[PDB]
Amino acid sequence: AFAHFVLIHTICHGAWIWHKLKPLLEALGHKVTALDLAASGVDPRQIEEIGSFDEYSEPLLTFLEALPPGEKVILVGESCGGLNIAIAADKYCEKIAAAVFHNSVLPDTEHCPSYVVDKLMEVFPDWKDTTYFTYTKDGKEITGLKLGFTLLRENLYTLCGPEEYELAKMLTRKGSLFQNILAKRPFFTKEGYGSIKKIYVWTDQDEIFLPEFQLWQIENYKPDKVYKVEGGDHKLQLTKTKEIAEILQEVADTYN
Repeated sequence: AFAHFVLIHTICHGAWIWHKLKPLLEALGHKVTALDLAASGVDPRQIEEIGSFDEYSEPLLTFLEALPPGEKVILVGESCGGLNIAIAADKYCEKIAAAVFHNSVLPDTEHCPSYVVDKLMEVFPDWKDTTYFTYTKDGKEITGLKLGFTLLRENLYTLCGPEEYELAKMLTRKGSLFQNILAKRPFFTKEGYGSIKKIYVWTDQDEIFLPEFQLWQIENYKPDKVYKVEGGDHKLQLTKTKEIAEILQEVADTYN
């Protein structure tokens, strides 16, 4: 079967991390949309204009709103992208055939929206040469960050080529986890987000979303299906592009 995949990047990244996976999925016959979220990739906004993870998710929400009745997509979110999936699923669950988490955070419905992020910051507290700043938006102080080049090299793009790591130094932009905003956000709902099919893809070789964090998430909120990719790194759509496309073909064949 063929599906319409909507690939969702993580904070500080853009559609560009999917540049190897998107042609591979199209060569299997799939339709693929790779979005730039707010203030991400070549989106015109700067991060200081964005006051929450929900505002950050506007390109994804606008995309789903534009789908005609009856058209369903499979959302694919990497790293912090699981939070965009959860926000989207609480507004457009009828339009989501399934959600695939790719070395991704997996929010739940029983604890606050920041819960899994608070746990990630406990398991991985040192983001090395990453710099931080603050800005004010809608009466709240938001902590912005710019991913450090050594963190990018060693923990996110560990086994990626020098030309792939070069794209990350050139294209990663200022972003935010909006952690304190997620902590006061209304919980994700059981009827929206809780109802969607959730496929969790990961590798135990991920150097930032470590096995203790990812196995903790799998135990916290049981996925419908789990795929473990052997080897690779945190950016599996770059180091294991073929294996991710094979898993996504199986999801397209299982969930519609």
